Amino acid sequence: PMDDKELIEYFKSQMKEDPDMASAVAAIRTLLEFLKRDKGETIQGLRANLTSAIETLCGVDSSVAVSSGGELFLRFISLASLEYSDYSKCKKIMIERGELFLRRISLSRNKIADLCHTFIKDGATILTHAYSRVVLRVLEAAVAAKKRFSVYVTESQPDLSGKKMAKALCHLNVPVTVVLDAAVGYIMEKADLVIVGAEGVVENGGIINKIGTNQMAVCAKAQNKPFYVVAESFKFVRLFPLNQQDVPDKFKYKAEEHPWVDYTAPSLITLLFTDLGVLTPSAVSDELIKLYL
Amino acid sequence: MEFQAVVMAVIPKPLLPVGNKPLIWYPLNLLERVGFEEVIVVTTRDVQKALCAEFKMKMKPDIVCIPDDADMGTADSLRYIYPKLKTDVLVLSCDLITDVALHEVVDLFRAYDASLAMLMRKGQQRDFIGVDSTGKRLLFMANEADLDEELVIKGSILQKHPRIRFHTGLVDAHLYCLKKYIVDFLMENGSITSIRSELIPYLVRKQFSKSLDIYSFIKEANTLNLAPYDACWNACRGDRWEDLSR
Amino acid sequence: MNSQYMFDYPAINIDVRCHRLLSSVSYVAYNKFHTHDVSTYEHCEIPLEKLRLGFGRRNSLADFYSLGELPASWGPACYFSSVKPMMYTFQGMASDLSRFDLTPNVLKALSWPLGIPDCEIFSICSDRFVRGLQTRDQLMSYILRMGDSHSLDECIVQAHKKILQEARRLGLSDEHYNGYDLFREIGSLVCLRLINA
Amino acid sequence: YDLLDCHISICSPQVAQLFTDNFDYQTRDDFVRGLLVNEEILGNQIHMHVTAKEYGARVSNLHMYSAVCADVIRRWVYPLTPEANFTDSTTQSCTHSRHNIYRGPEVSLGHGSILEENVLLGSGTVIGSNCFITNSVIGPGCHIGDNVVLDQTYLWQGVRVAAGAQIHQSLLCDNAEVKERVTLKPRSVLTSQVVVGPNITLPEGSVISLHPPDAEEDEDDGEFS
Amino acid sequence: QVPTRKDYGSKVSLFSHLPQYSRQNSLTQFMSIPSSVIHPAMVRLGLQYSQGLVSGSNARCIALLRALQQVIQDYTTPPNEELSRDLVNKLKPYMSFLTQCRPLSASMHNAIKFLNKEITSVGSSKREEEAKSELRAAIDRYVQEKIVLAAQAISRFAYQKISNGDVILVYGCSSLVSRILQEAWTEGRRFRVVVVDSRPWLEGRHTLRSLVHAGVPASYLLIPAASYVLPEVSKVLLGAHALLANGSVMSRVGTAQLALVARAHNVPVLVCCETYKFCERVQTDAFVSNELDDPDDLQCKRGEHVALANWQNHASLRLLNLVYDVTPPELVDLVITELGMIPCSSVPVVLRVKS
Repeated sequence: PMDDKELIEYFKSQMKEDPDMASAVAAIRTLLEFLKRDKGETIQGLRANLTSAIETLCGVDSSVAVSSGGELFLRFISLASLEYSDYSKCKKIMIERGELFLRRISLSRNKIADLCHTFIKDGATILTHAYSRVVLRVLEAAVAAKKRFSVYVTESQPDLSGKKMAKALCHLNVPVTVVLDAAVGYIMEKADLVIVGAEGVVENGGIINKIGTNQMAVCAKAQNKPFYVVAESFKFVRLFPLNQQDVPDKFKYKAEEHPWVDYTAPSLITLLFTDLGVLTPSAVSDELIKLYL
Repeated sequence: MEFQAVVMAVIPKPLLPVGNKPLIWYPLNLLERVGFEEVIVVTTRDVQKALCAEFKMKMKPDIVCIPDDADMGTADSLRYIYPKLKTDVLVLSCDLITDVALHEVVDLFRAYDASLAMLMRKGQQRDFIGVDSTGKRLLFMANEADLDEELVIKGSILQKHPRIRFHTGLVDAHLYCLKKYIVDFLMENGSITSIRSELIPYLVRKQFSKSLDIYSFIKEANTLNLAPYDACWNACRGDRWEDLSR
Repeated sequence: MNSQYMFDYPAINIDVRCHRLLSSVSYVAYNKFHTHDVSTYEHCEIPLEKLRLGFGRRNSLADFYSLGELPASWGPACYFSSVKPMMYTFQGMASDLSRFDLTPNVLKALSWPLGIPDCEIFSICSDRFVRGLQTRDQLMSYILRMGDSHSLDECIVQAHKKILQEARRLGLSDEHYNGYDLFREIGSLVCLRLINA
Repeated sequence: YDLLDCHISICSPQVAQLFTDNFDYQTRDDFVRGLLVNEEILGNQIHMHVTAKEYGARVSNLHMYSAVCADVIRRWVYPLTPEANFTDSTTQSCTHSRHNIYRGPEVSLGHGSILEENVLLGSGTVIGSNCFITNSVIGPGCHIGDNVVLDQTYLWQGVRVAAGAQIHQSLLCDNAEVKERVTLKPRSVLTSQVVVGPNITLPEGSVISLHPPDAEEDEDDGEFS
Repeated sequence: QVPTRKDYGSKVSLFSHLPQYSRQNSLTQFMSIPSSVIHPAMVRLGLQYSQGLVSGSNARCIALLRALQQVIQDYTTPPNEELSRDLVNKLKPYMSFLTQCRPLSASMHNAIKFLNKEITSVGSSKREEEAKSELRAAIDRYVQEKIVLAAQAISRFAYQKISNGDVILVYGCSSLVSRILQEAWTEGRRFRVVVVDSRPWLEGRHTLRSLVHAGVPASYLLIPAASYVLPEVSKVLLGAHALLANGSVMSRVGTAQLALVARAHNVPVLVCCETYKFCERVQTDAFVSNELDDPDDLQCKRGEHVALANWQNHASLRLLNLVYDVTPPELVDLVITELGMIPCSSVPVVLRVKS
């Protein structure tokens, strides 16, 4: 069994060896590998060990996606334990189901890109917040379809990931522009639609994202511009922030008051683009309900 | 069945021409004008245990008369007739002529789930009846016979109900709606002899020790009757106007 | 909300005739989400009906239940324990006495905790006792008999309080008893008071 | 039984005539009882009036004092409110705020102190830091230390309270003084010019003054003896 | 046959399709004293509905289910007849009479539907006493798992939304809100509650007294002054008489007004409701479906005169007291059910998974 050093080292190595890998995917793979090497025979003990490893996996890379992946993994093992009832029989089936689950979630970026690239028109002006690989893949798919468009991206001041995405997008010969986080209200009137990533989809259909997303959502609503969000299926989490203060503090801080995360209400979101398809925000809760019945 | 009708009757008292009809006819007519397909009648037997013979000449649909012994009281009659009692009882008296809508009483028995409902006539020895502000629930019942010198009220009664309205001229019509467990308690205790004289005051006193409630309907503009000869003459005078619509 | 899922529910049967010699906890198949949070100790599931789920890796379980809380999972069976394990290196006498049966001063020595002499604790601490799935009922029945309450979490809290009280009564530097393994602590205490008298 | 006696009567000169006829009468209750029992001769009946939307009550003891003070602060005797200044004077002017907080001129509240509700502060009062005053009336010119707690207490003119005091449901008369770290249990009374020494917890019925016999405990610059 | 209750007074033109009765006039004036057409339990329940002795939605549903259990206990199947549909045919006039006494609520409608489905499901081979016992046990289990356990789950769920030192605004009287607040105070949370009331029922005094007896600090004011206290209010916790398939919340008259004013002040809105009050029907306003109470309840004595004393003498004067109103789904943030905390737009989803 892993001893809090093999687990963290495995997580960091998984992230480092594949820099194009989501944090939640790396966490799920680490949990599956931990389940492979257990050397114990009890479903209760396995659940306890997994849920205890969740905290030490969330100690580093405290993003919401890791917690969502851990909750999804716990629900997965509970679902398997319902069906079989012998830890010995259930172990192999959980291992194989985790293998298929990893293979399925590895294609989420491609599915989202294929489903979403049709919403970008010729001559459109996309507005993006920060660096996200899903939006990058969507724009790559749009370019592969011979569409021509412009892109504005904010600098994301706390860590200049906006410039990183601008570089990664100029690498594809896409005409892009970099704007300040305070220039969003100046730029919204030029853009035709807004595409942002998500670090987690909350129960009501809102999103949890980098600190500058709420301003862009509010400005787009004021200017009546569509606001599209791309997020993977494993980012669904049963949390309901009543407001900005209500989101748990373990997601705001640790990568005078510099939160790293804010919450966007579902009323400001037009459509969610997931590997499950194109959804209204109200759909998300439905899915997140069907999992827990 | 919701109610069982019991008529008290213990020339005799029940046979008394009032508008060419006997005294006992009016309560029976009142009962059978509002449902009451069947009625239990207790027959007096002090003069003779054969009054049911000429009772059976009445034109009412169903009559169940039973002879009695030489002497017996109202509660004693009730504990005699228990074996045929199955639900809430509606105890009446033969000497009662009135035109009140009976629902006005039984509604108080229905809506509030009362343990006792009674009827009284407004004015027109004494009995002191204290009711609440709404004039429906009665909180105090007394007579000067057992009232030594002064009317006495418990502090907690006024604590719960800080306004008590007192009446002295009220006339008891002896029309009672009673729960079954009241009869059962009467069965467990043979001390009580008369309903109006001992049972009802006991129930009123037991209101303020799952709990029991007692309600009274005080009618203000209608008819009432009693045993007295002057009351008999008044009933004879009023029946001519009363019997026109009945 | 995954914290409320259970696999087996402990039904509690308390005997008024003999709360110590009788009364038992029986585990039944319960594969559904519970109404309350769940704690896991030695593969045993405790419904946190009277207590609340806690987080962190602080030692001294006394500080978990001093706040009205209880950890999600702790003990030797947990790979990542939240009690900062310690050994209580005195169970050699417990292993030696495990082969001893019930048959003066030793009688009152074994009287604690139940008030009646018993050798069940040595069977608990015996080396040939794997803390598997088949032993949950027996360990939980021992815990339930020990305490005086209808709630299993309150039974755990009362058990640890009794252990701490006896440790301070005999003067064993109570810091060396954090409730990491209640049965190891109680076996050490019973054997030590047997040796003393 | 639901009638509160406001002790207000509309009388006739016949009332004074009856009082001087029966020279032994001493109270209004005596007059009412003697008149109601003597009804067969000199009828002289008494009537009554009931009010429902108006307020009236007389202060007879400390219980009535506290109840009426709470009612007055909570505007139950409108328009006779503290901010109305119905006795026009420069000293007794104040402003009304949320949760029935009445603040006079130059109150100078400290940092971190919280006024919960139903608090009246007199002119020239000084409040320390991290205080907690609730449901209390504080007279003008009072001086209050730091980290104090006042709950349903009344302080008259010149009251000085040291830091760390805990005062609940007690009355402090003119120029009373409380030393460091003193706790006053409910139903406590400190009369004028009374000091209480440090490190003492007065019981739940303490009444102390400078007059030995009438006071339950003779008071001085000390707490015990 | 049961006579038709007569409308009292003149109705508003926009509400001409709704009945409007008087509290003093009852149907039992034209009914036999020993109840024959309808069961005595049903006539008692109708009298205590019309007079207002049972008001709460949960209380009304519980009373109706107890009366139905009493009816089922005394039911005797006729010869050459089957219980499954004879019992439903017998129950239909009882429902009509109860609707005559006072219009049914959503909880009563759902209970009636559930009981009809249960009765229809009774097999023909079942023997009478076993069928009656099964129906009584089903009614008891429904009451338990749809009121008591649901309230416990909702109270547990709402404990996480209540923090220390926050202000909660409640409206009217509802057992669920009072239970949630009392349990939250018992667990250790410290907070204030603001009670908002409205004429003529003035039923906020019930929850005010409950909170005072529980020890929770409380404030009291009428609905028009609500816009004065919302600046200091942190959350608005409401109870719902029904959740509609479009997410709209049907409740007491001032609920949607309070939601709108709270939205104007940027205050989150939570609505607590049990999943058995969810309705498949939809309505976009309070006009198409509502209940008209006794207009004479609007009369109040201000000073020494009642301005609306002889209001029927004026030919062109009408009185209007609604009982319910509809809150649009965009004014509600949470719906707290025994299933958890859900968005206001997930009402049909629950309706899909409960059938």
